[PDB]
Amino acid sequence: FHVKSGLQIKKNAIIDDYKVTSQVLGLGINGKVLQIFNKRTQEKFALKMLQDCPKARREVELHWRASQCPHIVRIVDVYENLYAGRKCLLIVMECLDGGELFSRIQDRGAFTEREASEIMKSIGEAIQYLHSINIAHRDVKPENLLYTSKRPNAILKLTDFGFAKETTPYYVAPEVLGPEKYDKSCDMWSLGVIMYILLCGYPPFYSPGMKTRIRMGQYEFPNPEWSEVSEEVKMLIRNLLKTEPTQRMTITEFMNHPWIMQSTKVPQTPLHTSRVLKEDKERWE
Amino acid sequence: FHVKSGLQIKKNAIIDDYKVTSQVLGLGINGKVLQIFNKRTQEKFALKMLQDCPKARREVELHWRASQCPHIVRIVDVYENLYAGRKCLLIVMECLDGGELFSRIQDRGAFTEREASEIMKSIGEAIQYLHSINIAHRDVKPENLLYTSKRPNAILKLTDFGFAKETTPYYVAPEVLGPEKYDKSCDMWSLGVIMYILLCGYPPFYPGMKTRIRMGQYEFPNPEWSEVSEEVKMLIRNLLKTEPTQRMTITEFMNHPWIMQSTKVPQTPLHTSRVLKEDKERWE
Amino acid sequence: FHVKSGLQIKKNAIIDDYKVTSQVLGLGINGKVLQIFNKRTQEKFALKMLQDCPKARREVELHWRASQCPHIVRIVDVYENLYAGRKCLLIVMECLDGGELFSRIQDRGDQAFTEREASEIMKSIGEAIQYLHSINIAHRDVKPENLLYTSKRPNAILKLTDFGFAKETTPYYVAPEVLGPEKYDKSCDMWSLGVIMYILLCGYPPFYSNISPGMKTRIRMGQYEFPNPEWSEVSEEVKMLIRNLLKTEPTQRMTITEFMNHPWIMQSTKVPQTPLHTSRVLKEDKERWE
Amino acid sequence: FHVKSGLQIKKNAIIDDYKVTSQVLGLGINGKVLQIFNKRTQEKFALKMLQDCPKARREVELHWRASQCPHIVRIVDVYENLYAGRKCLLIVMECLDGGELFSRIQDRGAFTEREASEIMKSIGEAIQYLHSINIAHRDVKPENLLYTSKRPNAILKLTDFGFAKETTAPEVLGPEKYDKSCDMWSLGVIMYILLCGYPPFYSNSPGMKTRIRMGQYEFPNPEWSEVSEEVKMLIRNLLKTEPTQRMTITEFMNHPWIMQSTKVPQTPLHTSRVLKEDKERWE
Ligand SMILES: O=C1NCCc2[nH]c(-c3ccnc(-c4cnc5ccccc5c4)c3)cc21
Ligand SMILES: O=C1NCCc2[nH]c(-c3ccnc(-c4cnc5ccccc5c4)c3)cc21
Ligand SMILES: O=C1NCCc2[nH]c(-c3ccnc(-c4cnc5ccccc5c4)c3)cc21
Ligand SMILES: O=C1NCCc2[nH]c(-c3ccnc(-c4cnc5ccccc5c4)c3)cc21
Repeated sequence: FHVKSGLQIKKNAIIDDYKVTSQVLGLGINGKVLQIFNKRTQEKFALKMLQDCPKARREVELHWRASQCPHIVRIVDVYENLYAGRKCLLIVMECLDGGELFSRIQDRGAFTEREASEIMKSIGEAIQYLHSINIAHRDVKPENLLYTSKRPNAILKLTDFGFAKETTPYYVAPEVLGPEKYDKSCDMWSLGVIMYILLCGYPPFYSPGMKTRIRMGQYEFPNPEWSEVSEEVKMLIRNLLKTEPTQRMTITEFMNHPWIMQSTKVPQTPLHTSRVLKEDKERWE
Repeated sequence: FHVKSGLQIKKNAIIDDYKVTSQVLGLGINGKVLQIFNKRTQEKFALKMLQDCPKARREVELHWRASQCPHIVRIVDVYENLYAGRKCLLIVMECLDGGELFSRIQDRGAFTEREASEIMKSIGEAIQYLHSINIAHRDVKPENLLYTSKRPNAILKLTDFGFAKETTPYYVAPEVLGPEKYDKSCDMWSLGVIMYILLCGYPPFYPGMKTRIRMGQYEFPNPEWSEVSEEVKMLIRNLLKTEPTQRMTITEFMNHPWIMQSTKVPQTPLHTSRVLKEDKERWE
Repeated sequence: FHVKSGLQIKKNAIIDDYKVTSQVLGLGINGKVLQIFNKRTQEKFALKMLQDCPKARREVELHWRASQCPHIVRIVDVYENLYAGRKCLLIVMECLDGGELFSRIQDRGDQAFTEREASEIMKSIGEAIQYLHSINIAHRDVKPENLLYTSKRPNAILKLTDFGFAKETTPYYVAPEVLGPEKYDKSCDMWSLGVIMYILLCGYPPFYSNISPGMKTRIRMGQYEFPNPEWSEVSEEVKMLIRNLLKTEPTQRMTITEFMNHPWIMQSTKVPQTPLHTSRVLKEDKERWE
Repeated sequence: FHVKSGLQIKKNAIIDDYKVTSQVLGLGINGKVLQIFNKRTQEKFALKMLQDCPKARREVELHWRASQCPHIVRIVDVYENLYAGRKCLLIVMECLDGGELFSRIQDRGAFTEREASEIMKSIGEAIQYLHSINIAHRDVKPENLLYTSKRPNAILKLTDFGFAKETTAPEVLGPEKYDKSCDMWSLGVIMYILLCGYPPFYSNSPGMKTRIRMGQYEFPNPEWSEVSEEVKMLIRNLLKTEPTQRMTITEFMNHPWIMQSTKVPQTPLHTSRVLKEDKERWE
């Protein structure tokens, strides 16, 4: 019997409990994230500021639901305050000072196929949890993937529920148990894009003729970066980047794929990612 | 960085915390106001009783938002209780035992043009705050303006949000930033009517009244108005324009020299004080 | 920086510029195609006659857009004229006197038809569909009659014609479904390509006649085979490609990019030279081809 | 009897006639502006690229109509081409290499009240023309006001019809909402910056939005202590929050400060320096 507690929204002023600096820690889809300190404990936290409305209510509601998952940024507290005579949802979440995923990769001098498999598996776990509770994230990108600390055993966590949406006898088919459109399969594409970048350092879709190469599904595995990468992985990427949403692999199929399943039986082959990523600081702004 | 706390609705029975008398302190647009006492502190407060629904919810919501302003009656607590098996919003607000604005004026024996200016400025300040946070009051009248105490330095406060309504790159015109009808300019009219009564003791508008209002037929008759500067008459004339869009905005009003420099306004005495008691009859 | 010129509709009488014969060169979905000659140059061209309306305007518009592609019949000029007191779009296009695709196949004996050549043909049909899809146009009528050769000379280019059914189909991490709706218009060309590929390898269609209201059900069921003796030489790789274009569920069907990347199309010149029965089965079956 | 020719859209490829560089000359509301060169004449021009649709058709249409006015950027040619298999309106316009209005002001070391009057008059004239032919511009901002050359006698020109809209006793001759009066506000904002170097409505961000709807601004010293009460009164009247209280363009062109530009005091303003001294919060 597992129940977890529901969301108690605090109504007292947030400045009673926290010291709010104005150091920006990130730009969210609807409001920026600031660095704040626990007044009593001195410890550091992140504050996202949203203006109260049905949209912001849903973000909080959906994020709270997924907050239990180990690979999703944990919500510490939610405040409802008045700011310049308007209502406000203020979300306090744990501090992910390990920085973005591709910043950590970019800081070495090498990255291996087996580590890429381990990263992908933990992103997968987050998506898997979300989907299993009928939430599509709809905005899985490089900027939303942060580490808890700089210490080498930090956990990778997913952030930002600004685009998240809800997706809704005993031999009965999955279609007959509630409608459900393509919301979910759209995370599966992101997973493919991220996997591609993780293995070579650049996106599969490049520099108005980009928009058509995406709908056509025109990309490659060019050398020298991809010449070591096993055909097994190329085949998995090919299957996540299918232009037709229903041809795309589901998250359960993905977590069961042997390349993800047995992360520790994947070849230790080195990739170019680490260098290609810093060598291309320009067109990454 | 200023945040103020949001509204925490108390769910426990109000009678746990307050002794509720049935002495009526006023009749609100939707429910009367009763005198109550803080059980623990003995101190006196006012309780407004509303039946829960979308209308009442909005009154509380809007009033809470404006409650920060010094010139608007402060909400102490909001209770949600069951009363005769129906849901209830009960609002506890500070006790304004200084009485109504025109009751205080009516009790001397004289009132000056400078004091009228100081009164108008504090009412102005209330409207200015409301408008700046996009709320129109829509019911600014004599009964809704009360004083905190009888002590001569009491603050004047605005009450009753029963009619209040919400009114909705960086060089773009005010019309292109959200629609907005005449909700606000309707306060500006009340301001004119109150200013008029403050300066002479009677209203500018006396079934043929209904047409004198839409026509804009009123005067500044003697002897009351013969002392009153042309500058003030001109301000009143501009608040009482029948065409809403011709009317002065609250920012223009607060910037008007007669309001701006209250203390540079002539000390000339008005008839208000006497005309007001001398006319107790047609004020019921 | 590649811009191409837009369409200038000529308003003067077409008969100022061309001699119009009434030799029919083909029947289009909405109006026949006639043989015409450039008055000044003596050279031969084809004229398609459409009656002006939103439908005909779209045909011209879409065809013009696709006209750039090397494997789509080139539009030379468009006239807007009055014919019997009604408005008219007259389209002048290059002359494809090499004839239909299956007419050329049907005319050999001397060096038979090979699997490698079928691969080269399929690749050039694919290139036309690929271009169309990439500019968001579905052709929706890719059949044998719409595939013609520029000349009889053995190095002639194969070209696709007839836009009478053509229809328009509408940061860096965004899914293809979130960039505009789009139904099954395109995947429907992919089926044609499968049917054409099948005929190209054996000389008959995968879906038959007889009963013949029972052909309609064998199509929706997906009942067809690779019978012998024709298919016994054909590699399993090709059969697998056809199986995948002829899927009855449109979404299961291969996209044009996957098709152009398939090794059998990609490396046309690495495809076995194995001879097919197509050439003979095609003339041997002149009857039920009318 | 004055007729002017209508718009002939060229259908041939634009690269037949022009060499198209990819040096960006500005960012428009719907598509950027590029530097291009006349292949035969060698002369320089600006190319705005729009994707064909009803929106773009209207921009071209309305811009062409206003292109006659001396204070509106002149359209040279309009091409309709295929670009990556989609239709395109390409607009070729005269090259305004004098730069933006506030860049020219920012480059001296002084600006006078009389010159601000002359600038405001020429902006006024463009608006006046537009309004008289029933077109509201709806996007009169600093970035849309450019000079023809660097030469000190260059003409100031208004650009970008991406927001322009057609606007159809004076009330009984056709409806018409507040489209026009919204240009009148822009004129006030521009005039305000022209006289002191900063906008009337500040940064400090969500409380700016309310200061605009409230109409809270000032004429603070030291910048405004020299500026005549007559001008402050004109600005006050263009910045009225109520659109119908706002001055019309005809009243504006007839105001003595605009009418007699050359009878306006030569008093120097701080604009020139306040503008470079504040390069930061202007990005
Ligand atoms: O929801 C969001 N919107 C988009 C970006 C974002 N970052 C965060 C976030 C949350 C917790 N911690 C951080 C954070 C803390 N410290 C950092 C140090 C150095 C780099 C990045 C950091 C991010 C960011 C939340 C969101
Ligand atoms: O919201 C309202 N609607 C209209 C009636 C009203 N009275 C009040 C009010 C609020 C606080 N104090 C009082 C009050 C207290 N003591 C008094 C003594 C004598 C006369 C009037 C008094 C009013 C009235 C609020 C409202
Ligand atoms: O749009 C169309 N509708 C379907 C039939 C068709 N044929 C053509 C066409 C176009 C250009 N040339 C020809 C043509 C020319 N010369 C020929 C000589 C001998 C046989 C066939 C020929 C076809 C046909 C266009 C269309
Ligand atoms: O319609 C528009 N949208 C907003 C930006 C813009 N710039 C232009 C434009 C038009 C003509 N010339 C220029 C131009 C040319 N050369 C320049 C050199 C240096 C600075 C600015 C320049 C502007 C810009 C048009 C538009």
